[PDB]
This record gives sequence, C-alpha cells and structure tokens, in this order.
Amino acid sequence: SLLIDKTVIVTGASRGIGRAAARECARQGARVVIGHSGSDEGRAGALSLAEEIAAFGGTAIAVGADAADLDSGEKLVAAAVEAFGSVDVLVNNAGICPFHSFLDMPRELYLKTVGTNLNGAYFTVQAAARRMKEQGRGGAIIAVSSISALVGGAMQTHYTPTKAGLLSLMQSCAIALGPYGIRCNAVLPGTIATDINKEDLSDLEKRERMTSRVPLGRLGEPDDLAGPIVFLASDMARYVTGASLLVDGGLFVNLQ
Amino acid sequence: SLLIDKTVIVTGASRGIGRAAARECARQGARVVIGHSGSDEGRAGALSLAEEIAAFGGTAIAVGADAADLDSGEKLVAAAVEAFGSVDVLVNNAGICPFHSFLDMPRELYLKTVGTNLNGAYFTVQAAARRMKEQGRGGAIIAVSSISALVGGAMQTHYTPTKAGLLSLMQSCAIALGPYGIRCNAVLPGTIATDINKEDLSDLEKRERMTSRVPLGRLGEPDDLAGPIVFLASDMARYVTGASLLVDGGLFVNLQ
Amino acid sequence: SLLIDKTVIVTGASRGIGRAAARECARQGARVVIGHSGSDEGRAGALSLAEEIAAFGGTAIAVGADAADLDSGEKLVAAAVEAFGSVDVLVNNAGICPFHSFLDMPRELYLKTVGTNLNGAYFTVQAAARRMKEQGRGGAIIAVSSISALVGGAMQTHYTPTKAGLLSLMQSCAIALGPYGIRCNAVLPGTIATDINKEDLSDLEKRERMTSRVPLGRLGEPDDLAGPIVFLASDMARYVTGASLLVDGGLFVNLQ
Amino acid sequence: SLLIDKTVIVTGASRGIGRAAARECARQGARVVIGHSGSDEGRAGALSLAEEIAAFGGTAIAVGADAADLDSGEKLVAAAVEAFGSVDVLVNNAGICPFHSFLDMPRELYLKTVGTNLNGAYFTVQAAARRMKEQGRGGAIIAVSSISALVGGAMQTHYTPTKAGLLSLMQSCAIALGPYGIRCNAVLPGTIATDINKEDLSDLEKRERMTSRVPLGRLGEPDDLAGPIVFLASDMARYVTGASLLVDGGLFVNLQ
Ligand SMILES: NC(=O)c1ccc[n+]([C@@H]2O[C@H](COP(=O)([O-])OP(=O)(O)OC[C@H]3O[C@@H](n4cnc5c(N)ncnc54)[C@H](O)[C@@H]3O)[C@@H](O)[C@H]2O)c1
Ligand SMILES: NC(=O)c1ccc[n+]([C@@H]2O[C@H](COP(=O)([O-])OP(=O)(O)OC[C@H]3O[C@@H](n4cnc5c(N)ncnc54)[C@H](O)[C@@H]3O)[C@@H](O)[C@H]2O)c1
Ligand SMILES: NC(=O)c1ccc[n+]([C@@H]2O[C@H](COP(=O)([O-])OP(=O)(O)OC[C@H]3O[C@@H](n4cnc5c(N)ncnc54)[C@H](O)[C@@H]3O)[C@@H](O)[C@H]2O)c1
Ligand SMILES: NC(=O)c1ccc[n+]([C@@H]2O[C@H](COP(=O)([O-])OP(=O)(O)OC[C@H]3O[C@@H](n4cnc5c(N)ncnc54)[C@H](O)[C@@H]3O)[C@@H](O)[C@H]2O)c1
Repeated sequence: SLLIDKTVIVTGASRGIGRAAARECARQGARVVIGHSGSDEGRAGALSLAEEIAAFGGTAIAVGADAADLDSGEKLVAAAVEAFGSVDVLVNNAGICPFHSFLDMPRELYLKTVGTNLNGAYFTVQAAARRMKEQGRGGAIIAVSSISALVGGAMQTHYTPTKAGLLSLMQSCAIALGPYGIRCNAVLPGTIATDINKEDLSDLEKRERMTSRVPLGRLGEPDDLAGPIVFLASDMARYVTGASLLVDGGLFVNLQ
Repeated sequence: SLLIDKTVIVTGASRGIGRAAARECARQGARVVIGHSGSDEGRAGALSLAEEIAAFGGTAIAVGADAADLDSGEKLVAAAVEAFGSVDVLVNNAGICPFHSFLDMPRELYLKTVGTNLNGAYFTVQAAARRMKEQGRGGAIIAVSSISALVGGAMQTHYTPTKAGLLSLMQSCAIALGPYGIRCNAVLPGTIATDINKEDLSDLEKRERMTSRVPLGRLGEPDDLAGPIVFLASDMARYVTGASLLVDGGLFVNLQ
Repeated sequence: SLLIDKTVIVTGASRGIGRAAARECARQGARVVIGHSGSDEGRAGALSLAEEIAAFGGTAIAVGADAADLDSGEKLVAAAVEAFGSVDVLVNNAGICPFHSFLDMPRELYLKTVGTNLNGAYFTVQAAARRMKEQGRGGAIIAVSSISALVGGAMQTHYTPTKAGLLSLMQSCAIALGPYGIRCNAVLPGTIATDINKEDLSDLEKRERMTSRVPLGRLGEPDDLAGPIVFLASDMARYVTGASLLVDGGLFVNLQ
Repeated sequence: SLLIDKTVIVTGASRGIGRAAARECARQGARVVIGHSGSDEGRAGALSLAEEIAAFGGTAIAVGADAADLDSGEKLVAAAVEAFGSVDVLVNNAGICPFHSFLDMPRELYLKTVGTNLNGAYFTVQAAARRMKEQGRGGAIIAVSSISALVGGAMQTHYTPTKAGLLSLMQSCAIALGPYGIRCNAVLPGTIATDINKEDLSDLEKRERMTSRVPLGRLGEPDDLAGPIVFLASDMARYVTGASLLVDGGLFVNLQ
C-alpha cells in the first residue's frame, strides 16, 4: 500500500477520473478528501465514493468547492487539515471541456474555462503547496491535463491552452517547490469514456472510429488513470517531478 | 521582399521583439499596423518606428490597444481595415513577464498576466482570423511564445502557462483555420536581451551564467526574431502550420 | 507485490540502473533474468545480485549476452524459456556512454555505441516480443532511454541518437504490439550517479554544478529508477503505452 | 537572395525533397553541389537539376556518393572545395524507408536503414562540420528527419529511430559546433507526395484518407520543403540552432 498515511486532496471527484483516483488512493491506504462541484450531483457522487471507501475499511471526507472560485483551494486544505491534520497530495482534476467553434467563441464561455481549468487550478496548487511547505515533509502534486496539451483540437481552442498551461504550471512549480520536496507532475489521459466525451460517444458513429485509433484496441475508463496517479503520488516516484505521463493506450504515437 | 501585398498587425511593437519584427516586415514590403500599450512611452516608440520605416519607403500606422482589453482585437482589425483595407498577417507579440515567486503570487498580478498574454491573444487571433476568413484569401498567424513553453521558470509560474497556452492555441487554431488557408505558428524565443529582463539580467554575475548556457555564445537581440517571424509569415512557409520554431541559440538543447 | 506471476528479462543488470531495477522487480515477486556483459566483472555482479535476491525469497538466473551481438536476443529469450517457461516483461537497459568529442569520433567507437544501445536493443525487443505474442497473454517492454533523448550532449553526439532512437522505437513498437496486449514505454532518467559517469562527475567542481541544476537538490541513484520501471511494468500502467517518463528530479524543466 | 555566395551540399538530391531543396538554393544565389545515389537514376536526375539550374543563370555540380558508404561525406566536401572552394551549408537529406513489419524484420534490412539514414548521416555531418570549423566563417547544417521523429509507425520500427536519431544528432551537434558558428537544425516534413510514399498513394484508396488528416487540405510536395530548408540555411535564422521545424500542413497537431 503506497499512501498508508498520506492524506490526498482530489478535486472534482464526483465522477470520472477524479472519482476513480480518490477510490484507488483509499485502497492504497490514503486518507482521502473527496472534493466536488458543490452541486447536488457532486454531493451525491462524493458521498457514494465516501461510503464505498469505508465499505472496504478506508476513510474519507466529502467537501464541496467550486474550482472557478479561487478560494476553494485554501478551503479544501482547511477541510483536510481539520479532518486529517496534513496536506500531502493534491490531484487537481477539476475541469470542463464545452466543445465549441473558435471564430464564434463567446467571451464568457472562454473565460469560464480559463478560470475553471487554469486560474482555479493555479490557486488550488498554491494553497496546497504552502501547506506542504510549512509541513516540511514534502509532498506530491498531480495535475490532470490532456493529450491535447501536446496536440490541437478544432473545437477546443479555448480548452487546449488551459491543458497545456496545466502542464507548464507543473513544470515551473517543480522548480519553485523542488527544494521543499514537493514534486509536481501531470497526467495526460487520452480518450477516456467519461461524461466529457459522452456527447461524442452517445452518437456511437465514430466511437468505432475513436477505438480504431487507439493501439490498445479499447477506449479509456477512469480506473485507467488511477494507477498512474497514485504512482506519481507515491515513493515509487520520489525522483519524478516536472514530468508528464501519457495515459492514452498509444493514441498519441499512432499517426495515421 | 516577401510581404509585398500583405498587411501585418503586430501587437506590442512599441519596443522589443515587436518593434524589430514590425520593422523587418515593412522592409519586406508589408503594410504594418504597430499596436502598442496606449502609453505615451508606447505611442512614442510606435510613432518613432512609424517614422523610421517611413524614412526608407515603408508604410505603417499606430493603434493604441490594451491587450488585456479584449475589445482591442476588433479595434486593431478595424484600424487596419479603415486604413489599409485588409489584414493578412497577425503577429501576436504583446506580453508581460513580471517576475514574482509562486507561493506569494497576488491574484491581481496573476490575472493580469493571463489576461494580457493569453486571453487578449485569443480574441486578438479570433478577430484577425474572422477578417482573413471573410476575405477568403488565406493568411498567417504568428504567436510569440517562448522557450518557457517547453520548460519551467521558478519566478514565472504565472508566465509560462500563458506562453505554453499560446503554443497550444496555435495548434488548435491551425486545425480550425487550416481549411481556410490560414496558417498559425508559434515562435519560441530563448533569452533575448530586452526590457522584459533588464533588471533580471543586470546581476552582471548571472548574465554570463545564462550566456554560457547558449551554445551560440551570446544572448538574443530582437533582430534575431525578425527573420524567423517573416519566414513563418511568408510563402516560404506555405506548408508550415501548427508548428513551433525555437529561436534560442541552442539554449533549449544545451544540457549543461 | 505487483509482478507476482511475471518473468522479467533485464539486460545490463550486473551494475547500475539495471541491477536496482532487477532487484526491485524480484521483490515485487518477479522471476528475474539478469543478463550481463559476459564479463567476469559482470558475471560476478549478476551472480551476486542473484544471490542477493535469493536471500529474501526471490528467484533469478544470470545469462551472459553481449548486446552488440544481436543473437543475444534469442539467447536471453531461450534462457528465460528453458528455466522459467515464459517472458512477460523486458527491461532493455544495456547501454554504453563513452564520452568523446564529435569531430574526432572514431568510426569503430561510434558503431559500438549504436550497435550496443540501439541495434542490439531492437532485436532484443523483437525477440522478447515474439515470445509475448506466441504466448498471447500480453506483456510489457521498458527501454531505459534518457533525458538526453529530448536534449543534446556535446560529448554525446554518438550517444544521444541511440537513446532518442530508443524512445522512437518504443513509440513505433507500441503501435505494432498494442493489439497483442504488449505495452512498450521508455523511462528517461536524468543525471544518475553510476559508473557511466564516475570519471565525468569526479571533477568535484562540476558535480555540484549539475547538482544545483536539479530542483530536487540531488543527483539520481539507481534506486530512483526502480519505482518507475516496475510501475510501467505493472498493471498500474494498464492503459500506458507509447509513453515516456522523465525521472530526473526536475532537471529537464529547470531552465536555470 | 539568401545564399548569394554560400555553397550548399545537398545529399540524395536526385528526386524528392533533396532535388527541390538544391534548386531553390540556386534560385537564392547558392553554389549548389547536387549529391546523389551514384546510380543511373541519381546521375540522370542530378544532371537534370544541374542543367535546369544553369538555365536561369545558376551554377551547380553533380557528384555521386553512397550515403551508406561512410566515406561519402569527405568526398562530397572534397568535391565542393575543389569546385567552389568552401563548404557552408549541408542538407543531409539522403535516406530510405522500406516499409516492413517488425517481428519479422531482417537483420540486413534494419542495418541497411540504420547505416543509410543515421550512420551515413553522422559522418557526412562530421566531414562537413570540420570544413566549416577550419573555414572559421560559420555555417548551417540541416538534417531532413521526419514527423515520425515525434510519433510512431507500425511498419517503421526500423525507420523512426533513425529519424529521431537525426533530430537528436542536430541537438547535440548544435552544442558541440555552437561556439564555431555552425548552426544545426532539422526539418520534419509530414506526408510528402514523393517516391517513398508512392506505394501507398499508388493505391489511391487511403490517399483520400491521407489528405483528410492534413488541415491544409492537401498533401505535401517537395517544394514545400524548399522554403523552410533555405530559411534554416540563411541569415534569417542566425540565432536558430538545435531546433526542429514541422513542415506538415498541420498533420501532427490534427488529432483524431
Ligand atoms: N474526457 C477525456 O477523455 C479527458 C482527456 C484528457 C483530460 N481530461 C481532463 O480530466 C479531467 C476530468 O474530466 P472527466 O473526463 O473525468 O469528465 P467529467 O465530466 O466527469 O469531469 C470531472 C469532474 O470535473 C468536475 N467539475 C467541473 N467543473 C467543476 C468546477 N468548477 N468545480 C469543481 N468541480 C468541477 C465535475 O463536477 C466532475 O466531477 C478534466 O479536467 C478533463 O479536462 C479529460
Ligand atoms: N526577451 C525574452 O527573453 C523573451 C523570452 C521569451 C518570450 N518573450 C516574449 O516576446 C514577446 C516580445 O516582448 P519582449 O519581452 O521581447 O520586449 P519588451 O518586454 O521590452 O516589450 C513587450 C511589448 O509588449 C507591449 N505590451 C505590454 N503589455 C501590453 C498590454 N497590456 N497591451 C498592449 N501591449 C502591451 C509593450 O508595448 C511592449 O512593446 C513577449 O510577449 C514575451 O512574452 C520574450
Ligand atoms: N546514469 C546516468 O546518468 C544515465 C543517464 C541517462 C541514461 N542512462 C542509461 O541507463 C542505463 C543503465 O546503465 P547505467 O549507465 O545507469 O549504469 P552503468 O553504466 O554502470 O552500467 C551499464 C550496464 O550496461 C551493461 N552493458 C554495457 N555494455 C554491454 C554490452 N555490450 N552487452 C551487454 N551488457 C552491457 C553493463 O553490464 C552494465 O551493467 C544505460 O543504458 C544508460 O544509457 C544512464
Ligand atoms: N516520404 C515522406 O513524406 C517523408 C517524410 C518525412 C521524412 N522523409 C525523409 O526525406 C528524405 C527524402 O525522401 P523523399 O521523400 O524525397 O523520397 P525519395 O525516394 O525521393 O528519396 C530521396 C533521395 O534519397 C536518395 N537515396 C536513398 N538512398 C541513398 C543512398 N544510400 N545514398 C545516396 N542517396 C540515397 C535517393 O536516391 C533519393 O534521391 C528521406 O530521408 C525521408 O526519410 C520523407
């Protein structure tokens, strides 16, 4: 078990990658904080994860927090220190991807995605990093960006820069927090059959073409990101910081 | 001269890389629109540059437009429309780098760098692209990103995401704009001796440290970015889009 | 323990990164095949390592196989077949780095680095992959590339192409082997204090220069590469293939 | 005109990218050396280029040289110094790509591609770089690698590592030759409708699918690489070394 006493903050853990990451952390011994949207969907799924975690002997807390609200980071660590006394791992997973054309992009739609995926993340890692610094025992930070941090997307001109900015954030934060033992890394998932990609997969017309492009012959599911995220949060990656890791089943390298 | 018919909009052309790029384009026959801060230090530099190219057979205006103000997009478009009739090349260069440590980064200063380097660039590219599509004659977009789009900066945790997002924006835009003949590329300059780093480089015991890391043996000057920017804006790059071009004297590869 | 049933072939496991990786896999329950130089300095290290893991409940043999000799592929396969019955994980680690300047690089020494690090790796991966396909149970390939696969080295113009080709080989192999359940990934270690750079790091006035470039504040040790190699070889990386994993303490991103 | 006195060595310039690069160099004032395979195809096409160059007032020489023959580099510079007195630019374009499956790759087929695309290139850049060094006036080196230096290819496990090795070579050579003004860069063309891709395009079944993936809406032709190569050889790129440049019409960023 890899996080036997580390307490892990996972944002946007209602469903998708964030949910499966928080669950596997508890299975490795972590004391998870299940952050969510503060919506009733977020509140319900988080309790479900919290209830499922204690079902096999784990412990966790559900805390609502809007990633666009720049005060959510310090509230999430404040809930984590009040509940478990320390902040050791931050999985900044919260984000949105509203597909939209570029030349007619609304200013509000763009600024809501930059604030949620980038700006809100910047102050969640900041509030978390501070706690790891004055704790003096190090820590791990994992940002969930995208394969789109390395390529483009015609309907994601407002999305891919936030994901490439999350990667770059982990690169610079790796330098600023390096001397304090705080390693910062990014996971770049490929096509994960989640709710963000539901509108495309609900067509089931090019899902067969989506799967065709993945060399592993299948789409990703949230538990594909659980293993890599807890690896980056563990002592198995003690010398890993400023790195990205593609979790895409070969999608990136498979040129056609 | 490789920009004869073209009309070029260069943001942040009052000083630094933007000035040299706007100067070299006009010597290649271009009709330049040197946007600037709206400052009178920026207006004088633009007007001086305008007079400079006026002295040997070039054309240029000067349009004060705050990049943090997203209306500046349609402002610089209409100004290049109402004086030159077309917009054929956009060089998005306006950017700030206020060196500051990560854990005590003010919200105000961080939003000021995101809005000035990324948000204002998105809608500046969007506004310029809408004109290129409406004309139906193709075009070229060039974003001045940075070597910091591939590596980190301890005092630039607020800065490197904007440049990395500038890169990713060029990638996603090259897809959405490709079918319309609009090429979008990023130039990645290394350490260039400008006023973005005048104080940062006046250590006088650390400048030569950065200088010894450049295999070419010298720091950059804004004229070194002029050649690569006109090339990417020229027909020499007819099949070049969605690409990045390191102009760093070998700094990135020099694993010193 | 995450490699219970698996059988691991580790080239160049007599010393350095290969030894630590072969040691950690067996503590994860693996049946290790520590290939070595055929040297008696390599045989003793392998036999010592074999006895080391034999001391706390592990299994291992020792197979002398020159990586420059491309028959060594089918040799290490048959040796793992004729003793353990299967080959499930291949860690291609054997490599030389004979520091030498570019313009006076002998043909013999250059071909010796290409053949040992790349050519012998290609057919070692090919031979191991043929067994994984014939079994039809999937598998994992892990190539020890380098941070030098993304940056340059003035005294490694013969060395960095082999590591960059090792990266690209993992990408192309992840496509051809993906449908057969065979994942192929590269680990990119930074500056690791081994005997590949004992003389290069004994300047004693340049070691701390490289050390100050690592944000984590220390050079690597072979045990730092053990965690990432077993992870990529484990089911934690079920959806990870064609990926690279920087293990450098932040060296790559630290634009010092 | 960008190379008004520079003398340019282009290898494998019979047809394809190498031919169109040598021709555009002459149109920019260069004194070209048209290297070719030494076959009768190579001899014929080279004379045709040489005859076509002098048709518009240029000057050039045809020289046969096998890239697999490691002595071809010094012979190519020896012919260039005997003909024009200096070596200033080296476009190492020679290479092959025999498509073949991985698990049944012949040792001879692999070693002939590593020797032609990588090993032969390493000593062609070496012989050329030496001349630029003792000339003391600098120079430019351009290696034609591939988009496959960044991705994979199922039928190119023997090909993509040589192309990624060519990139890495330019990165390390940029460091070793930096202090001597010798800039080394790589072009990464995408899908160029040449003879290497003829067997796929002669099917014309997925050529329509090949074009579908390119955002510029068309395949590449050799003159798409002429502009970028002469840019990298000119004073427009005086601060550009250790860089790669994608010339693919957006193919790399267009994820599907
Ligand atoms: N869909 C993919 O395949 C894919 C690929 C690469 C990266 N990502 C990224 O992974 C992350 C998870 O997305 P997903 O695939 O699990 O789909 P998802 O719809 O399940 O989103 C995951 C979580 O983000 C939460 N969230 C959204 N906005 C929030 C806000 N302001 N505050 C707090 N929580 C918020 C949601 O409530 C949800 O729980 C995203 O950031 C996404 O950009 C997804
Ligand atoms: N010089 C370097 O080392 C370096 C390295 C990497 C990237 N860059 C980038 O190069 C680009 C060129 O700038 P520079 O740093 O070379 O010279 P500079 O810093 O001296 O001037 C930057 C320009 O940006 C303009 N500008 C600043 N804020 C603006 C605003 N709100 N609205 C409109 N215009 C504004 C200014 O008018 C100015 O001319 C920058 O965007 C920078 O991010 C520079
Ligand atoms: N230590 C570093 O700084 C560093 C950095 C980047 C990459 N690497 C790579 O890590 C890998 C591990 O080696 P190391 O350098 O860490 O330790 P090392 O240099 O002390 O030993 C290298 C291993 O390779 C084996 N080997 C060498 N030549 C061989 C041959 N012809 N045939 C069979 N085996 C042979 C040796 O038995 C030895 O155990 C190397 O391949 C190296 O390219 C190391
Ligand atoms: N086909 C593509 O789209 C593509 C994409 C990326 C990179 N490349 C690379 O560009 C280069 C040019 O290939 P191409 O697309 O023009 O097709 P091509 O068939 O025309 O090959 C170009 C030249 O390479 C020459 N050549 C081959 N082997 C040689 C040898 N031993 N010695 C001397 N010359 C030799 C050939 O005679 C030919 O003139 C190649 O190295 C290729 O790997 C091609």
